[PDB]
Amino acid sequence: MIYSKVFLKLHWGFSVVKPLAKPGFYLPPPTTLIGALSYGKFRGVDNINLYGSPAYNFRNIMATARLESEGVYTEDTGKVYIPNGRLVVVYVTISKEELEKLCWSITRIGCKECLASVENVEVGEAKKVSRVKTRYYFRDTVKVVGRKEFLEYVTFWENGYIWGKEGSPVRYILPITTYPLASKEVEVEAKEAYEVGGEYVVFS
Amino acid sequence: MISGSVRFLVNLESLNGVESIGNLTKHRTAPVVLKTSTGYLVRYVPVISGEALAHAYQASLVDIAKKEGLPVGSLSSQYEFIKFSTDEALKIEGIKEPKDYNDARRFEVEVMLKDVIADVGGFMYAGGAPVRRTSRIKLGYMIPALRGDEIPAQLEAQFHVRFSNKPVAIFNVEVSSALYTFSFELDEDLIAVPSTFGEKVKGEEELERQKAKRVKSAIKALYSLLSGNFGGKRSRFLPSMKLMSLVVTKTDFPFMPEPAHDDDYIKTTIMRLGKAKGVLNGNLAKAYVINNEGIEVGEGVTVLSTVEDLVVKLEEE
Amino acid sequence: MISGSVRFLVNLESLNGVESIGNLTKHRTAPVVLKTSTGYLVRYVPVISGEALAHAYQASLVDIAKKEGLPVGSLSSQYEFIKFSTDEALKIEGIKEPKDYNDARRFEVEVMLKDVIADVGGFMYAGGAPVRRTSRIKLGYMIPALRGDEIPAQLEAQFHVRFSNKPVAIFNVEVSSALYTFSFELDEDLIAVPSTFGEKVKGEEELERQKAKRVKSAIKALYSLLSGNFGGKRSRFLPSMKLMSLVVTKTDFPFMPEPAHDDDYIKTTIMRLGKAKGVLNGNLAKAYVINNEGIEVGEGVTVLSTVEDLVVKLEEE
Amino acid sequence: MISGSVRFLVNLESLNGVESIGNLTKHRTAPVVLKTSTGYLVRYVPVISGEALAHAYQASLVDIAKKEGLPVGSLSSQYEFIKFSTDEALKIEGIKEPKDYNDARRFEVEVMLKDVIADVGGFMYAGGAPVRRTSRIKLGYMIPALRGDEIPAQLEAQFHVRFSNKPVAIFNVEVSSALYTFSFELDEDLIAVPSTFGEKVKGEEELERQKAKRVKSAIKALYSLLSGNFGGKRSRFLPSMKLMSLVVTKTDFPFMPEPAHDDDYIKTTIMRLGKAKGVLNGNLAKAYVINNEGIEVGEGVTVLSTVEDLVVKLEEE
Amino acid sequence: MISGSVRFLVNLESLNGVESIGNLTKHRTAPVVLKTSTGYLVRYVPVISGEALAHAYQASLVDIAKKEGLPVGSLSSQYEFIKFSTDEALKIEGIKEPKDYNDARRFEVEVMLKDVIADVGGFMYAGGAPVRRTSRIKLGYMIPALRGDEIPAQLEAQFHVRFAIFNVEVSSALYTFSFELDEDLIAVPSTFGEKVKGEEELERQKAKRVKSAIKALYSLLSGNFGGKRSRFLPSMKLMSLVVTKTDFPFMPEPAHDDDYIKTTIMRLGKAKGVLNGNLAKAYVINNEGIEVGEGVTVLSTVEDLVVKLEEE
Amino acid sequence: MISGSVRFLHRTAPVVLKTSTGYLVRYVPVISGEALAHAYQASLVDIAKKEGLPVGSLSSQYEFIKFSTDEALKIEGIKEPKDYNDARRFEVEVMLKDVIADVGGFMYAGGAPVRRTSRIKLGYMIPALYTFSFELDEDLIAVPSTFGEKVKGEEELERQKAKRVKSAIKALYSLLSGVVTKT
RNA sequence: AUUGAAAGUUCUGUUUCGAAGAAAACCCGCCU
DNA sequence: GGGTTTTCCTCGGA
Repeated sequence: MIYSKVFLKLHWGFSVVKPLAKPGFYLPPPTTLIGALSYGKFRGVDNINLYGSPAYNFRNIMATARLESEGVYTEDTGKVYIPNGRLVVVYVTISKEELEKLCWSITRIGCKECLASVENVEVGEAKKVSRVKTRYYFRDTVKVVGRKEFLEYVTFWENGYIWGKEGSPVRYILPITTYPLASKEVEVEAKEAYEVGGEYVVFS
Repeated sequence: MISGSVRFLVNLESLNGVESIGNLTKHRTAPVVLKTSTGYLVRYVPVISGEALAHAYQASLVDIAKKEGLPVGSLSSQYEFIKFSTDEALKIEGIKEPKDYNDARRFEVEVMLKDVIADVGGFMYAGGAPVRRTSRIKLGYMIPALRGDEIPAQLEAQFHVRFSNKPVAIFNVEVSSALYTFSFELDEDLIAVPSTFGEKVKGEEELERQKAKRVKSAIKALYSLLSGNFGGKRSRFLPSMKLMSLVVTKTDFPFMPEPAHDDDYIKTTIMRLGKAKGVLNGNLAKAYVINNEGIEVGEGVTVLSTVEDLVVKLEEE
Repeated sequence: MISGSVRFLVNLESLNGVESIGNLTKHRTAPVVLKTSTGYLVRYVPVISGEALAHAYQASLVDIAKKEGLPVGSLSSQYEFIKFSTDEALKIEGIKEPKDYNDARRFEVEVMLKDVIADVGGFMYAGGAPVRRTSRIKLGYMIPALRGDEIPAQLEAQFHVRFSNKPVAIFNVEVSSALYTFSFELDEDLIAVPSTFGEKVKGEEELERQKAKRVKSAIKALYSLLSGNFGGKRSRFLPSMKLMSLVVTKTDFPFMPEPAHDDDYIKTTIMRLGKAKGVLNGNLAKAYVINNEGIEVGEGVTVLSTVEDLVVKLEEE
Repeated sequence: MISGSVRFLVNLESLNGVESIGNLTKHRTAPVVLKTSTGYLVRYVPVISGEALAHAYQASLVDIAKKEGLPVGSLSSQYEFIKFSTDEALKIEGIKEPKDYNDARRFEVEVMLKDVIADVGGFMYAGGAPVRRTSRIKLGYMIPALRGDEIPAQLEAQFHVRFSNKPVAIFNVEVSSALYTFSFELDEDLIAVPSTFGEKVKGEEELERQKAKRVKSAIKALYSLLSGNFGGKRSRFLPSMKLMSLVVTKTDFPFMPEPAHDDDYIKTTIMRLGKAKGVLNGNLAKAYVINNEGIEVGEGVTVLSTVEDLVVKLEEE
Repeated sequence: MISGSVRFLVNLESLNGVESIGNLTKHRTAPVVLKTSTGYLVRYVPVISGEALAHAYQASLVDIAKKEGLPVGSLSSQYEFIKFSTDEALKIEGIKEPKDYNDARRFEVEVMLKDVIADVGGFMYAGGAPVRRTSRIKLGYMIPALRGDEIPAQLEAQFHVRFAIFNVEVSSALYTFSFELDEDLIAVPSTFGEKVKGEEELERQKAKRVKSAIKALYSLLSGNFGGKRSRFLPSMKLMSLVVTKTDFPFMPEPAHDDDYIKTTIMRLGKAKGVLNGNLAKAYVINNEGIEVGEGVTVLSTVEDLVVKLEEE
Repeated sequence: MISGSVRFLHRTAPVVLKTSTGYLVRYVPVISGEALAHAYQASLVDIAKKEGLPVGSLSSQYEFIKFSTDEALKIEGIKEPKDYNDARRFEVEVMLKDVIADVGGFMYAGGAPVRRTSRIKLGYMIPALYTFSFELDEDLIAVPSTFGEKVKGEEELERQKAKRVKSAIKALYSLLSGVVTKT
């Protein structure tokens, strides 16, 4: 499994709005992360017959991200403010050319006003291991060490790209401090996890 | 496409108000955390939303298109950007709702031939057969630049009185002064191109003829935004805006320059533009820089003076 | 539209007041963000609101309209600019309230047929059918020039007492000196023209006949602002005012002149005006300059000597 | 209206005082913003408030009114200008308080029928039905001329002691020298005319009969200000005063003469007066000039020699 | 009222002193703003305060009052013009303090019945019931004439030793000054109130008080006011003098310019016309041969002026 | 009051002189009046010694420090004053021994300062040929200038008043040698 | 092309009217 | 040897 790492800047922040009062999500779901990658190849088409969103075929690109600064949550329509901050994204899955060419062209993470940016990337080969230290968020059934104090429970969606259809409800644990927003590390003893560039990743 | 990042300086302004309490009208602010040796400090800084910028840009485009002889919707000429969203707007305008999915394209082009703003601005009609369209200009929030260890922004209240001869007349207004920066993108290559997949429908040749004029008008509409013709309360509170720095990249591949929140954002964006061009096999990459605060630039750029030359060079290429 | 920027030098003035504490009367102050060689700083400077400027302009317009023969409202003959905002004002003047949206236009026409102030300076009525009319003259706060590193302004307090024969009477007044700068905009192409969309209503012929007189009166009313009779506390604190620099542009397209913060804001404005006329396909663009401080202006620009000549030239053209 | 500007040369004067510290009596000082070839600077100069000028004018008006035969209030015969402000003053004079808004006119008429000072210099009553009357004479601070790069003013302190035969008595007094300039305005078209809106009230016939006498007294009272008997500390610090330049304009329309900061403020004022009469459709505009320092004046302007001639000419016309 | 302006020529004088530094005694100096053909300038010139003039005038008034027979206070017989300012002075003289505002008038009358100086030169008492009386004679600083472009004044220092070393500042100047004296309020209370017993004596003595006040001006017009007179006797002489007697307020022109007599006369006539006056007379003493005018009384000495002022 | 003016036929001082053209500032040689005062007092001592008028011990030699410093009082044996009331006594206690302190004045600074201004007044010499003026108060010789209760010793001063005024009149001959009015 | 697509909280308004830090006071008494 | 003494420190309409 090849992989690519990328560093990102954000001009003002991301403002993904919860579906179903307009609360907002603390950290963007992977659906936005894969749509930002699909933007590179599917520019110009806002609707293609599957009708639904054009990024209905990029559902096998499993990848994650995490923050590397301090941010705030605001409601004035839930939003997250982290101007001039950093965001690291790890793509782990098509050949290296696809990832390294779609990844250098990443724009507009989230809403149209939630402009994003790409700083630098790198490429390599990943390795699979099953006690590792990670930072990126993961699913709910993943097991954590004896201490549990800095975890938030969030609801996310899987097969919901088709408009007019409801996304699947899945719980996902983000190791996050609610106020102020930051990321905290957690050793994991699970069955399915991946190591990438020293920074270990946990999946299930 | 075209991308840009701009740094402004505004004093004594009230350009975005919020819900009023009592006799006081309040400004819009956002929380930011500043790092200190002792710890962290949470502060509130005045901001300007992007909806006002979008409204100003759309109004300027409406005026330019009307002056240049292009179709404009009946409800759009009245500075009411409701757009062809509900059934009543179509009933007023005189457009038939889409029949099914396969004919959806037929609808879209028709809407594109009655209202130019329904193309650059983009529309979203709801109903049993929804149709989608994305704005061809993307704008971000106008926020102060978090530079160094201090925030150069403020917010005070002002007390105003109405005079009368038979007293039986007091209000308060919030005023601010900050250092605003914001960035934008414009994808001119997708102008007049239908965005619904399917077979071609008769009526695209006129769009081919009108592509040049529509692109020219869309580029011209940037002058209003870059000259400071947005916001509210301008009748009595007229702000004193000024331009400090600006970087604009003309490319042929997706790209976004770095934000102007650091004291050096021109050199780094040049370096990453070169790297991105090398990676993505790019043949078109030009940089336009306006500098008034005397920050470092680098090499490989064209030095401009004002905003008009920027629009001229954007139109030419 | 007629736009302009202007500088003033004011010494020993108390023209705008705020709530007093104890026996001290306070002068209005506001924050400003200023750029120095060491970065960006936040300072506090005395300011003058634009409400007083608007009030003085409207009072002069009332006087000129009554002298010429244009209609003036009952509550406007007395200098109380409540206009047609509350039900009491309509009851006093004698105009029925709008019934619904379709009637709103008629109401506006009637309001324009009785008071020139509600036509030029705009008005607002809140109720079942709200009616809005934006002012055709736009002003802003009067701010000391943010030039260089040192702000040329100062504020202090002064001691006063009242004489008596049986002591049984002491107060303090804030006094400021500054180099104020401000800009204004006046669109004369919409005077005596309804801004509410609808159908033709009887009585617009009189408005069309009187449009020239209304435009002339609106242009003449600017002499009060350009001469300097706006501030209060004029009985015992008569300010010493003089003119330093003034630029006025008459155009057929939107345009905003450079603020008077920097010493070089006339030549930049002229170059921007020429380039904007080229860009926007304009047909008329004229500039007038009054200079007394001996700064650079440029070439091929009309130069005046006083303000009355400017008023005459604006009226004639 | 009668407007004017005037210059004075005062040497070795202490005419306005502030709170003293220790054994030092302080002369009033204020900041000024002055323009030099190197830019703009802030300086500190001695100043004289306009309250003393108003007090001297009102005292001279009391004297002239008593000599002629015009009514003078009880508390105004004694030189205590509290006027009809507090309840004690009304109780002493013997005038009932206003009941409501409708009665205010009556109150004003009665106050104008007993004291000339409350008619010319204006008055204020605060209470359930506040009554205001703006002064018909307007004055300002007496400021040294801000001409060139060097201010022609100076301030120091002087040492004084009291003799005694059995020592067991030392003080310091601030003394200043300056070239003062100031301007004044007096509208004689509203003397003995109520400023409160309402209905006709019995007793106005006497006001109409006495209007000529009141106007004559008000015009004559300006001799005290134009001669220079206003300041305090006159027993042992008799100032040395002389006249340098004076311009007076009598018009039927509002007009403000140029301040006396620059050497060329007479010719500019005359040209501005002519152009303003042309612009505003006036019917009367006359200028009088008294010159002793040999500066440029112009042509076709009446020239005088003393101040009494000016007073006589103002009375006759 | 009797107003006037006068010029003096003083040479080799040290009449007013300030705090000394080291072994140097300093002459008082002050700044002046003067107009030249090149604009306006600021200069420093020696000056003499008006406090010495007032002290000399009051001392001469004490002498004349004692000679004539008018009452003089205990602390005023000795030349210490503290007047009735502090509690010690009242205790020495023997006058009770005012109780409240209503009694103040009585107090003033009593103060006017014992000391002529507190009546003519005014007085001030600070306390529970402060009492004020402005002086009826007004004076000012003695300033060299600000004429032309060059100030006719000079100041230097001189060396002296004892047979022990010191330095003394000496100045020469052409001094000018003006004065005003309202004789219509002498021996008339200035405090508002009701009639108080004892005013009949004031009415009887009003003529004598006015005569003494007029005669007291001889000290100022002759030039016996300054200190350091034992070894630095100034050389003084008269150059020009104008005196106006009127029934209305009027201020004569200062002696800065050579033409200040004819201007004063014309202004006096026009002001009499404007203000509806009834009496206006002018007296001129001229020795420097400047323009005066026509139809103006000319004198020769100062005693004649004093006599004429007394008689009329 | 004896007064008058005298005419006769290097330190320099300024003068403000008057000419037909107007006013001028010039520099001329001058002589201070303290020298004339010293000469006059020396001649007064010389004349007084010719009669029974007392002459101070320190003033016997031509050194006119009078009684300014405590050293002169100690060498002449006169007690310092105790309070203000004693002042007059001190005054006569120094008028009964020297005629110079009486005529030309004197002082003593301290806890109880004592002052006596000069009865003779003089000034600088300015060329016209030099001209100058003087002033002599003939009415206040041997008259105690201090105010207070009478103290013993005034009778001797009343007796010697005629001789003292005669000496004061005579002593001007020194300055006269190198117009007079009397009341 | 992402619960993404479409959206100005905008319009109208003087902190205004009025009131002296004022009265009393020597750097002056001898020095080559 | 003296290097300052009192007297008042905002009244109202929204």
